[PDB]
Amino acid sequence: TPPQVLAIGFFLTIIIGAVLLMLPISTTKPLSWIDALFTAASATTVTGLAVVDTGTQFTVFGQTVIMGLIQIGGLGFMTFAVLIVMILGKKIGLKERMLVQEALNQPTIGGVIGLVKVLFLFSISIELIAALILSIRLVPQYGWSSGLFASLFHAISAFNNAGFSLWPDNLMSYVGDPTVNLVITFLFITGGIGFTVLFDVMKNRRFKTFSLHTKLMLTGTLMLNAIAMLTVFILEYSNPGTLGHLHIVDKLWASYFQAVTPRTAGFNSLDFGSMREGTIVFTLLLMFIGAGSASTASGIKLTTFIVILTSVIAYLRGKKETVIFRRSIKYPIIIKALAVSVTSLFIVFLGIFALTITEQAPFLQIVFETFSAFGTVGLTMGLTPELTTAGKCIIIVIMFIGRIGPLTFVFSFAKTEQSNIRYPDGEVFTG
Amino acid sequence: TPPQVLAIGFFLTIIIGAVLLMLPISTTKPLSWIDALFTAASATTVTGLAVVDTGTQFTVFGQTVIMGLIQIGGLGFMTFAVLIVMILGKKIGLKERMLVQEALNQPTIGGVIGLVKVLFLFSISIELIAALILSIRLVPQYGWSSGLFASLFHAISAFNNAGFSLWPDNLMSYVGDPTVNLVITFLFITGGIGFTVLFDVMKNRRFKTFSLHTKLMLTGTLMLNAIAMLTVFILEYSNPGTLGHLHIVDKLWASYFQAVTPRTAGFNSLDFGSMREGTIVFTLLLMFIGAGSASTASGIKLTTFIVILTSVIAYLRGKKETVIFRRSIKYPIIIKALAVSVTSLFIVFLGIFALTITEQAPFLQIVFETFSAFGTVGLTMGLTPELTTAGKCIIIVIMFIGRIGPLTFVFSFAKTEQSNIRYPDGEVFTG
Amino acid sequence: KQFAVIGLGRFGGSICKELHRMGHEVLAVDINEEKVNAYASYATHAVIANATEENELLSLGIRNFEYVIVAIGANIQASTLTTLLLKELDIPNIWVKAQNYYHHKVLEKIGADRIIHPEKDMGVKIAQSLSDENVLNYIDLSDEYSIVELLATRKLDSKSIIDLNVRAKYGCTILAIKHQDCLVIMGHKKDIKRFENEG
Amino acid sequence: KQFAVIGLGRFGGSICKELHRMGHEVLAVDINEEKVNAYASYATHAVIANATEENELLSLGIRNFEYVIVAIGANIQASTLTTLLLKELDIPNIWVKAQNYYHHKVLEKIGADRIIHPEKDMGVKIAQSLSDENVLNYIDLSDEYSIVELLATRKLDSKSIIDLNVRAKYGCTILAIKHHGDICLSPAPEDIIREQDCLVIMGHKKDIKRFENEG
Amino acid sequence: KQFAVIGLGRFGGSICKELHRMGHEVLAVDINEEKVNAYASYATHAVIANATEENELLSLGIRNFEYVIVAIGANIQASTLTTLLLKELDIPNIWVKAQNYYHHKVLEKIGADRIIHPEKDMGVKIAQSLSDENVLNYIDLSDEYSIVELLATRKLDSKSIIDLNVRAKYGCTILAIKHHGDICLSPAPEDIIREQDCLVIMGHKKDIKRFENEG
Ligand SMILES: Nc1ncnc2c1ncn2[C@@H]1O[C@H](COP(=O)(O)OP(=O)(O)OP(=O)(O)O)[C@@H](O)[C@H]1O
Ligand SMILES: Nc1ncnc2c1ncn2[C@@H]1O[C@H](COP(=O)(O)OP(=O)(O)OP(=O)(O)O)[C@@H](O)[C@H]1O
Ligand SMILES: Nc1ncnc2c1ncn2[C@@H]1O[C@H](COP(=O)(O)OP(=O)(O)OP(=O)(O)O)[C@@H](O)[C@H]1O
Ligand SMILES: [K+]
Ligand SMILES: [K+]
Ligand code: NA
Repeated sequence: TPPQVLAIGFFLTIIIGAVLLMLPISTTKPLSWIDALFTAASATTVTGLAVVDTGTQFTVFGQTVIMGLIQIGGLGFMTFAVLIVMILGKKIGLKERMLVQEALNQPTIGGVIGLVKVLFLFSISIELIAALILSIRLVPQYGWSSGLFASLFHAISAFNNAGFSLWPDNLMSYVGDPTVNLVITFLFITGGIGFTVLFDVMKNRRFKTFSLHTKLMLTGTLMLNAIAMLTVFILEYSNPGTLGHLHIVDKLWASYFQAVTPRTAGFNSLDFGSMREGTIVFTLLLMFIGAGSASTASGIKLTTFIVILTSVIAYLRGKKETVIFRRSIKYPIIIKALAVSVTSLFIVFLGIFALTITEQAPFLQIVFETFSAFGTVGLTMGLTPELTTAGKCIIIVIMFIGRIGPLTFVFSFAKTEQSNIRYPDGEVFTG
Repeated sequence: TPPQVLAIGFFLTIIIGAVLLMLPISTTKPLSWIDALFTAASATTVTGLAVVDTGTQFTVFGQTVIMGLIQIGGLGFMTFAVLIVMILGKKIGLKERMLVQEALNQPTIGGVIGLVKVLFLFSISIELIAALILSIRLVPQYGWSSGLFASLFHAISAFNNAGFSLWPDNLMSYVGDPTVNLVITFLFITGGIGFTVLFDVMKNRRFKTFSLHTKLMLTGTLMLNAIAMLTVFILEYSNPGTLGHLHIVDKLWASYFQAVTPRTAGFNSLDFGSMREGTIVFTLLLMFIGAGSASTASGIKLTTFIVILTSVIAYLRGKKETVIFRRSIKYPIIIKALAVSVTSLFIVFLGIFALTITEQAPFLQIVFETFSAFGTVGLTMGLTPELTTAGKCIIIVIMFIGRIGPLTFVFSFAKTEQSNIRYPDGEVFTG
Repeated sequence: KQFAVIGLGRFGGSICKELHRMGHEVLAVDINEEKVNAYASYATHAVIANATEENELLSLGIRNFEYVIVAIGANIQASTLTTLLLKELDIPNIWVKAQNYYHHKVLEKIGADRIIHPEKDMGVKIAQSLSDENVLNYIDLSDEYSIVELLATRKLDSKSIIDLNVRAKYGCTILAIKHQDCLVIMGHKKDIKRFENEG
Repeated sequence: KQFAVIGLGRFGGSICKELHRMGHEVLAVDINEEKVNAYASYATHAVIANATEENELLSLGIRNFEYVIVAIGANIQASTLTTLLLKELDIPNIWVKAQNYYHHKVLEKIGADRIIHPEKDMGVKIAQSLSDENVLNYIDLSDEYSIVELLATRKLDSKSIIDLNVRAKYGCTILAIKHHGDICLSPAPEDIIREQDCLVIMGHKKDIKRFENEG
Repeated sequence: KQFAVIGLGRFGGSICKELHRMGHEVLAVDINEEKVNAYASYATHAVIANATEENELLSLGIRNFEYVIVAIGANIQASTLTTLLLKELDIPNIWVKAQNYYHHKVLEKIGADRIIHPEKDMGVKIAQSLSDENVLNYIDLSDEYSIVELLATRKLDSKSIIDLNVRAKYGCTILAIKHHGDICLSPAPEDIIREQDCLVIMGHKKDIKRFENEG
């Protein structure tokens, strides 16, 4: 039932938010029932896949519904539900505390309610400050009415790993601007690093006192962003469409930006449709991996990837246990990481299979779109405006399972029968 | 060192075959040093990827070298090494018996030499019988010098899951032919099912007396080939390029042939380049799975797929152990399987990444080429003749690792560091 | 018919192997992991379960078995708790192996359909062969008449059946001869002993 | 310096916490899984290993440590076998915790650099406080000279330093006088002793006992 | 020659290390995981198995070994059931380490090709060295004849071979003289016997006793 409440509550926010976009106030142009359902699902799953341009199709009131759906969907459904109950004064019971444990994927119920106090207070604080930092740049270019709203929309969009942009070019006009680059890359790196990581970073100011998870995320993000920045710069250095007609200073900005955006924001500074096939392949591995076990990002998390990678290498070297940072890792941690990875690959395989039946599109665009939808990144090669009505319905199901997590979606409708009986061992050869 | 001997011995047969194919006697046309090495490596790794046509480029002696490479690499390097030792009368020691246990992927050394006598006797028995059955059809069409040789070449090629064919159209002139379809599909199904599965059915004639591995392979092969037959027939029923201008009887034969040939024979009745993208995507999953741990096929095996799939499904159902056919499957089985599947996906991903850098080709053909080379299937969408000198070197590496196995290739250069020390448990969130 | 044998000891392990030899569906339950692994090949279904728990007993589908044999005869707590559960699950036929006279009396109260003493029935059968070495096997039709498979002594060699007056003098009916040759006889318990003494 | 503590008992676990408090690299080796999980956070590196085995000892890089403290003092076999390994590995300082007189003599033969009796040393210090309740803590400079932190009684209340004849009659020097959380190093004549205060004194061992009985 | 050693104790582990040193294919079987990991480097292949079970015995590949050594000598049940399976498997040579006299009687019945008493045979050899301090090592050719490696006393110092009338008086022939670490096979008359040099002397079992006593 704790996975059932999350699944029901997440879907209802799509349906409730879809009606708010269908109103004539929300949009300038008529909006289809599937485009409104896609944009509602692309916001509460915090993906950023846009059938129609967000700035032009929607009015100010329509974009205010977007910010509400991004904020509610970015921090999780049960995160705001805790605040509502505490405000009204209802007691947070043990039954209500088990939902919060399931929502943050915590193994322990100790201090899980206090983390919601910490994480919501930090989230509203950082989105407010980052808007002020972006206010010094977006206000002289768009006035006070639009510049203040442009900075406020993007601070909520960037921190929650959304990638929605009001402008027709999603951050392609600010390739070389350090103010837009540094502040936004600060938001989705810190917003996707993990809520428990940020709590562990602030309360202990020394690296030796960090938990194993906190040390994994700080080292894992730094290692992965370094390899990704080196790969995009080397592969796309001589490409004419992207990173070719740019200065060496602006080459390093777009290479830095395109390396951190697939995990899992979905902003861009170069056109992904003109990238080489070699760089797109590495982006798929990049955006199949997420960032942070409990954050605003999705996909299989970085700690899941490190656990499986280190467990395989330990086996290949003959070691009998998985050791990261001089810490052994138990069998329940390994099996949950492989259950996430195998379930995610099967669902991505179903999404790629079902789209090739439906869409008449190049294969690399279909593969790039399904990893982007399941990982809730939102990067495109030019397929989302070209989807059919049946093709869009597949992406909505993919984005739903991708944000909610493959395991929690399965636990909703999978019977949990406990049998204490055991069986004799059978030998099978698994070469 | 048992895995180090296999890698060195398997590499020497590539060198020996490349020398024999590059002699002026064994070919009718000039041959490059890479194309001779590619053809030799595609034969001992038993893949069937042909840069050049076998029928025209090579003489009768050259095709006799190919049959030698297919038979040696199909049954394994160490299988013939033991028979040479037994023919010379030399005793089989414990050290020489450990090499056979490694090559056949057996867990114990109990009766590992008696299995070699059975599998060699069964191989030449069924290759001789099937060559006679193919002769009653091939000889009236191509005479006695060519009809008897072509039947002999294909019976050896089919049994060892090679896919080499003398004709320029690889079995595309026998789409509706029941004699060729029945005999050849009977060969690579039994030739790739596993040497231990055949040994178990030969000595035990009742299904309840079979082991878990034998029941996994017999039931798994029946179910997997039935689902693949249903998928090909439904998706390709309206396709104009393949399966469209055919009779209903021929549609059943071609769908049945293409259901079983990706695991891992690589023969064909229809052009895979004119198939839809939906059938190619399902074939990619099909040829990532092989058949039989000790067989002539490659890829991750059918038992590895079922062990991983049941381990996840039991976890998602809340069960505490993996049970197939009322038998518990221990943790050491689950861990090897995971390594075989994770290492194989990493090598396939590196191949697709390296081919996209090198080759200028559609992305669907690059992914199809790497899965076909790693699983040693040999099916092409039309890329192998168009590969470059740098591209063929990558495919040679992929075919080599695919046949010998990712585990035994890593164990060649991975120093098994033994230590009895342990570490305190670590808590990392892998949700 | 489907049979369940709970407890794979020397007694229960024999019933699993014998019923599997005759071609029957046998469920073999034992709390010991190494016992179930040995008898896994000798049973249609073998489970490592504790049968004193009702939750584990319902997991096996124990209600589908007409005959359940509880071959636990050294743990009275495990044996009586098991046959109380099976009586609750409405098993038509529960056959229990007892340990002593008091274990027989508990199981008779809590509803055992048949209570078996394997070592006590064999020990009395062995001690009858120890006391008189002429006998080899016997079956008690009643408390006073038995079909004793006697062994012919040296004085019975080269003696015809018509020479023997067992029909009238001893009142014993010879049934079969298995060529010292086995001599199957039937008569009163006191009457057979007369033929053994006088040859 | 790099320290290794082998055996996380009450004695071994206290050295791990204290050296980690002062900021030192400490390796905590124990054969018990539960002990290592307790001191994993109180040590730079914590390993679950058997120290009587050479293969497990060489895996830790135990040759990189200047000091090894073998805090196994109830298993004589495990304690003596460990320091025989460490002596073979040319460890500069091997400090071993002993159990009885005979365990001390085995470790002396096989080359223990320093042998420690934690409970025997603390038992003697406690038994000096039980015999004489006026003493609180003491340290033996030699077999006849000691620094004793005494406890002031009622007869020493309202008395000055010059009034006390410790320097001349007893031949003992008063070192410091604690006064309710306030300490007076090297008092000058004259300071008034309170009711119950520390009376840190230095002198001959027998001369202090005469001072306690008389005053 | 292929060897399998079942039970890696002090006796079984010594056969594995000595046969592997000579360059023989040794399979080391044990039931203890620590023992198997210890002898992975001293055996061609080391397997964890329980030899009393026949299914685990055929997995090892036990029918391929000409010599099997069952070096279990503390469990009579485990030793006798192992050599019962191996005898039933038509193993040609089974060498079993026994414990007591009744264990020797069981193995003789169930077909052990050779039964070994390592500690009993060494205890008899040691008790000859305790009883007679002159002897160092001896070999019983029979029950009445032996080759004894004696040790030179003070009265044998500066004595030539022909001076010692051992050949006539005792009827014992001196075989070799371990001179100061260098042997002298078949010494010729005469060689000077030093203070402490081994005198390998062959004779009757009673006669060498006279030579030891009379010096
Ligand atoms: N609660 C239980 N459920 C199932 N099996 C059990 C239970 N308790 C014990 N057993 C198993 O039952 C088997 C037979 O029981 P036990 O050994 O106590 O009987 P026994 O009197 O020695 O019988 P036998 O002479 O046939 O060996 C044993 O293998 C034991 O592990
Ligand atoms: N061979 C060994 N290697 C490593 N640690 C060991 C070994 N043997 C024992 N230990 C551990 O050393 C610690 C201290 O040993 P032990 O408890 O025997 O000594 P002790 O005299 O009782 O010590 P203390 O008074 O400090 O508790 C224990 O935690 C014990 O588990
Ligand atoms: N059933 C068995 N199968 C295989 N190995 C066994 C079995 N039982 C015991 N062993 C192993 O045999 C080895 C030697 O046996 P054990 O210690 O009982 O004999 P022992 O006479 O004391 O030997 P030794 O004095 O030479 O060490 C041990 O390492 C033990 O673990
Ligand atoms: K996103
Ligand atoms: K092939
Ligand atoms: Na019994």
